[PDB]
Amino acid sequence: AAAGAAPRIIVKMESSAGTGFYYTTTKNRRNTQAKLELKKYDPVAAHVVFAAAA
Amino acid sequence: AHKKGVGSSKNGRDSNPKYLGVKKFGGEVVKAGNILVRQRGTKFKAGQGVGMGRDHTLFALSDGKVVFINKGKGARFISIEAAQ
Amino acid sequence: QLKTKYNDQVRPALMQQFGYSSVMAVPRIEKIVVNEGLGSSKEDSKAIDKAAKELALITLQKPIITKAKKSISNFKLRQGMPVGIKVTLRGERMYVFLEKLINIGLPRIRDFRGINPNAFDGRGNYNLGIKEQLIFPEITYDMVDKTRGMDITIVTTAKTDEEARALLQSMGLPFRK
Amino acid sequence: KRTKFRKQFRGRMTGDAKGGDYVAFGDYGLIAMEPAWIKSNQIEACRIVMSRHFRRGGKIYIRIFPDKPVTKKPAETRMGKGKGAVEYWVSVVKPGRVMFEVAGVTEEQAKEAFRLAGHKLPIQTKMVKREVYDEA
Amino acid sequence: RRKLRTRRKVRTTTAASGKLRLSVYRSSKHIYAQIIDDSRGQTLAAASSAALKSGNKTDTAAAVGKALAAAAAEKGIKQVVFDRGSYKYHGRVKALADAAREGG
RNA sequence: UCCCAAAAUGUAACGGAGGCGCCCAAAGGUCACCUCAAGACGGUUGGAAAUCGUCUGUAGAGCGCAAAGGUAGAAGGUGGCUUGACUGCGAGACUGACACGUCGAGCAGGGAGGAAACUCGGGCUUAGUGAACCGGUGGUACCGUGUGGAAGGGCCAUCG
RNA sequence: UCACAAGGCUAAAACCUUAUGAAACUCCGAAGGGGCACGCGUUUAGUCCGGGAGUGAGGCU
Ligand SMILES: [Mg+2]
Ligand SMILES: [Mg+2]
Ligand SMILES: [Mg+2]
Ligand SMILES: [Mg+2]
Ligand SMILES: [Mg+2]
Ligand SMILES: [Mg+2]
Ligand SMILES: [Mg+2]
Ligand SMILES: [Mg+2]
Repeated sequence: AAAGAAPRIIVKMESSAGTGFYYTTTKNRRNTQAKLELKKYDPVAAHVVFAAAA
Repeated sequence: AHKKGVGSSKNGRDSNPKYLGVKKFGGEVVKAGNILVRQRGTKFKAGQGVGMGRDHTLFALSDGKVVFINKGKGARFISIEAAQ
Repeated sequence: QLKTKYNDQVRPALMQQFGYSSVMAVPRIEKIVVNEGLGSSKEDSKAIDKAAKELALITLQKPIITKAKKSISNFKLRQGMPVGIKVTLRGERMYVFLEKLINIGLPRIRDFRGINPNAFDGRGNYNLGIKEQLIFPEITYDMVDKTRGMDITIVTTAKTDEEARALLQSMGLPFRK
Repeated sequence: KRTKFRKQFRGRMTGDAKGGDYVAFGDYGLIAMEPAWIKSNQIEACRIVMSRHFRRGGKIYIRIFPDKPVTKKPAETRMGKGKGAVEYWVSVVKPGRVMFEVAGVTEEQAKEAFRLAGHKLPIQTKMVKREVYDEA
Repeated sequence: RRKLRTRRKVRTTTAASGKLRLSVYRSSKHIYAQIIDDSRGQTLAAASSAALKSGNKTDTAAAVGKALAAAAAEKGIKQVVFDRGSYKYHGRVKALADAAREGG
């Protein structure tokens, strides 16, 4: 996207599984400031819960 | 002397056409999946047989024939009914 | 509490004074309604701490924080902020707090020959808000800071204004003369 | 004369005059015959004309009103770069439509004050008297 | 106001779901639970309570909800969709439910 | 986006106004619940406008921003739980010269709210975007040159 | 909804009688126009697949 934009930074969601997987979305960073905990699917099994990876 | 102007313009803008209007009219057939109407809002209300995508598009849930009704001016639906 | 049976001293006080068809057809009093509307200017956490303690000790009931009706006039206004506080009192606690008034609020009033007897709710109801806070059985200067004031509105199922007039008055109310 | 605030700009078209072809407000009334345009000054003209004639002062009803922005490009440019700034204002008077109603004067004053009025305009004209009675 | 009743009334997508509407009137101490094909403007069950209830008041629930579901199972009507109106679904009409939810 | 555009879609102009290159972790999914702008009277700070009260009250409001269409049986206002802002797909159509783009029932794996019938693969919708190429990165074990390995490459993902 | 002619009336804003203008107003709203069907009555074209193109400056009522 538009590089020097500090709010709504695009970061991915890596599974707690270790399947080898990742989603990709955008938090406002005027919000979370720590990380993100979401509950998405995972082809390499069924239902993981993801940590907002660096 | 002659002319130097110098004025410009600040408009001259528009957007490429959005092909709206009712696509499938009233009394013609249909197939399932077939879109019957495109619209901005609820210009045409989902009737019995028809579904409404995000656009408020009207699509057909199963085949048959197309039935229009306006409810005495301002409220209006299209439905489907088979060939029997 | 007893003001219940007092209402019932009124029931045929006017069913025998007037000429009504029935006993439910004579003006009851749904809710007393209190508005602690600081607002416009006063935007301190402390004055709503205070309005809260105050309201919740005088009427023994939690206060609802009424906000800015998105009205943002030329002065100091905006959208989501406390510009009025509210506590609706009805039935039981209504009769209790109203008795707290006629008993320990109305005489306590510094300078008081009764209150405004001009036609209120033209539909035949009432309001009456009143300034002063230093005329109370609960509001103490020894338990507050500076001086505030209340704004009250009582609802009466009267048909016209003379009938509310009569109602409120025979119930224990001074109309200044 | 001019108006207060608006849209800004325009266009043009014709075909006969809607309303109101009837003699309200006055006893005597002057009526257009041609699908003209009419300007702020073109009417302020007749204002000051008839208002000369009637003295102190009559009762004068300007049934028309300029609302149309007409433009002219800056003189001497080749077209393009814009539409013309707003030159002047126009009342789009169509025929049968009645422009002036007066009373509070007599028949002679109507004839003459209307004569002098109509000698200031792009139109042949007919003056008359009431009877148009669909609604007073 | 009305709002709630007409709200649920339309979230019972009238006939298009295929099934059978199941009314109620737990706002009085005489109720009315009904059964409708709504498309066809007719009623097919009917468990009143005004022709002698039992004696109970909101205990009557499970009972006219058992009487209804009985008249249903008798008619043949083997499938539910639960209309209401101004009702929370929690207590009384919820009883009517549970004992209709296994009662026909 | 709106006229211009001649009541179907479409249509030019250095014609006439205005807006986008984001925003939203709740402003989304579900579940439940609430109703609006104003004017009149009457009311402690106030007193044009604040707060409360009543009578009026189908929209004269609200929708994150542009307007048009839309909307009160909610899309508007408030809470409960929540990660359907989900992989594997795609019946059938809208649209475009192509490339694109737009809508979508239904099936599977597997979930979420409801007690349920249900509803959901983002938001009322239509702007919030950049084809290839070369390269970064997380998987993957298809290719790897006498052979088995590794470089490198392919595929899914994705970042510039 | 923006505009605006007179007059009422009040403290002017509203609102009443009288009154009118609108591409970006619409309680209303044709004539026509388009899709589908039928062919009830005429006429000839259409559509697909494959070969060869040219044209892509238009002009007037
Ligand atoms: Mg056309
Ligand atoms: Mg062209
Ligand atoms: Mg290249
Ligand atoms: Mg790699
Ligand atoms: Mg490798
Ligand atoms: Mg009519
Ligand atoms: Mg060329
Ligand atoms: Mg040409």
